Amino acid sequence: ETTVTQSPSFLSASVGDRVTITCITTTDIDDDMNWFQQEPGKAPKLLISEGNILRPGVPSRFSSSGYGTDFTLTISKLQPEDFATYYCLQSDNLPFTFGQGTKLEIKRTVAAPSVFIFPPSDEQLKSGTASVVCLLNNFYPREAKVQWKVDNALQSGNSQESVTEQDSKDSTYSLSSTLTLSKADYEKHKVYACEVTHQGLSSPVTKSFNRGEC
Amino acid sequence: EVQLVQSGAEVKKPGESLKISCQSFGYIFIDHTIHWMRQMPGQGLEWMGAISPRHDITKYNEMFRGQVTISADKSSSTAYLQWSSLKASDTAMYFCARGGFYGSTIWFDFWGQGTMVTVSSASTKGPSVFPLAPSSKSTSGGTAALGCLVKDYFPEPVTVSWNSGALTSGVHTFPAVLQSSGLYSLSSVVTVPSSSLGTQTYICNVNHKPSNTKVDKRVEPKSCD
Ligand SMILES: [Ca+2]
Ligand SMILES: [Ca+2]
Repeated sequence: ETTVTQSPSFLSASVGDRVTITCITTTDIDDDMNWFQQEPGKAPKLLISEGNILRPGVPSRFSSSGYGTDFTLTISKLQPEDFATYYCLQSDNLPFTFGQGTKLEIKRTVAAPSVFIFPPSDEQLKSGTASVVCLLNNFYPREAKVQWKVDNALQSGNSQESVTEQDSKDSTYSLSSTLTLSKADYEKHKVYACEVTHQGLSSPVTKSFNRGEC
Repeated sequence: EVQLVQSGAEVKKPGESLKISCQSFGYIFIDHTIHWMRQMPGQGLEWMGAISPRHDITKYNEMFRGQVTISADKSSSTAYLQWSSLKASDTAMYFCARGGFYGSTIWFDFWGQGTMVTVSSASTKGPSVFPLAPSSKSTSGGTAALGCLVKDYFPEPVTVSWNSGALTSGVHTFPAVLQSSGLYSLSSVVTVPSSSLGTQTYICNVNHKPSNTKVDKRVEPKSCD
């Protein structure tokens, strides 16, 4: 198949900036290049047909270029609506192949996370499983490392993370990490800690607690 | 007006068969082609194949030939996508999209709304809701943090509201994570003032429609030695 290599995978920019995505085919595809926007939970919407034809209703700020192998989408005057994912599609030969997508993030200033640790509830403990939870609240950028530590032993393979989408208002992220033990292993150990590293912290912050303490 | 209307979400066990559909409104069926796209969770789009109803011609991406069957009923302008034995890795959203014939100039100007297909061992199960109590190690400055751990449910989704919708600022409901069990698990949190904690009551409203489970859980603070 004609492989389509889209870049950048992710991209940060500010309202009013002017970004450009690029796709490169491994076979010539003349002007058979298409561009879609996808908001989450929606189906892709076509913006540009073969030969850079703006689709009826696509705003003036969208535009397209390329012939042969190297193709570019270009958005001037990035409005708020335009923060989403974009895909390119070659329609020159079967199978149709898509670029792997570009994700558009609002750029803002660094914000350190607010960190909170939650010991397993007593209701949960009466059923034999312990879930320790670590919340990192409202930080930017997205990159952040959680290190669970159990009596100072760094944990691995012990936890699961999940991250919100960018908040519409403050453009921060929030992270939840869950360390899950059997009630037995839980009670083997005393001090339970959550160590966050993040560009907005001069050094790592730790939240901790003692089992039993509350 | 042109609509491509897809069938509703599916939860299946591996090895069952499944047929999802796409009905075309507002244009002449035999004048176009219907295409099927896969989009696995959190990833890009993939072209699976297409059908031209005028000729009964069916084309497949080779990565899907022999795992799925695209068909059509001309009399209802419906296209079908069919599996005879599902695997868990068929878990994804499936879109239909309209296109042209060999040598057309416009592709996928219209899309159905998508059909989510979940394939899993697990059986339907209601969540256990556990408090994430505020304390001193959930006290930033004048900001406290509390929440609910919605654990061990299947399938997705669950909704979470705070104070039957009365509390909305500072709320973060995270994406579920799929456990090795699994059985999804998620958490909803909120940041509130330390002082108010005190005088204000926080209850999370958890709704897991697939299991007809609704639960309300109060999040009371805690005392440390
Ligand atoms: Ca052409
Ligand atoms: Ca061509």
